[PDB]
Amino acid sequence: AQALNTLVKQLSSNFGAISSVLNDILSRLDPPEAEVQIDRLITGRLQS
Amino acid sequence: QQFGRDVSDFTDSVRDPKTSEILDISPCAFGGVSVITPGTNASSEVAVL
Ligand SMILES: *[C@@H]1O[C@H](CO)[C@@H](O[C@@H]2O[C@H](CO)[C@@H](O[C@@H]3O[C@H](CO)[C@@H](O)[C@H](O[C@H]4O[C@H](CO)[C@@H](O)[C@H](O)[C@@H]4O)[C@@H]3O)[C@H](O)[C@H]2NC(C)=O)[C@H](O)[C@H]1NC(C)=O
Ligand SMILES: *[C@@H]1O[C@H](CO)[C@@H](O)[C@H](O)[C@H]1NC(C)=O
Repeated sequence: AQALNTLVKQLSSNFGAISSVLNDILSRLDPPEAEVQIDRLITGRLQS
Repeated sequence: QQFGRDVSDFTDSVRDPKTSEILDISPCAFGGVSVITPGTNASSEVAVL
């Protein structure tokens, strides 16, 4: 349970360091090249 | 209140901006697809779970 609690906390732990929600980085930042930032975000979540 | 969240950071409840209704949000549908076979040599008809 403490492991799964830690896994939930990984989603709140933002990794790419400028975003909080994927909806936000779609809105706040532009589509055609700020998608580099979420790849940074997803790969830490991948390793997590 | 406007809208609530669970133990996680996902929106649990929501309140109607027009009618002020106690609503709550559930995820749509997902899960695993599991295939049961009696083996290709024996038969060729499958069943899913
Ligand atoms: C935002 O605006 C919407 C309207 O666009 C409004 O929703 C309305 O809420 C009221 C009350 O919550 C509803 O009115 C009821 O309607 C039924 C049938 O239409 C009537 O029988 C009801 O009458 C009873 O209550 C009256 C008021 O006390 C009494 O005069 C009467 O004798 C009865 O006791 C009542 O009028 C209405 O159906 C909705 N309409 C819609 C489209 O949803 C909402 O309240 C507004 N919200 C805010 C925050 O302003
Ligand atoms: C396939 O099933 C038949 C049953 O009649 C068996 O004789 C055969 O050896 C099986 N094939 C293999 C590769 O084992």
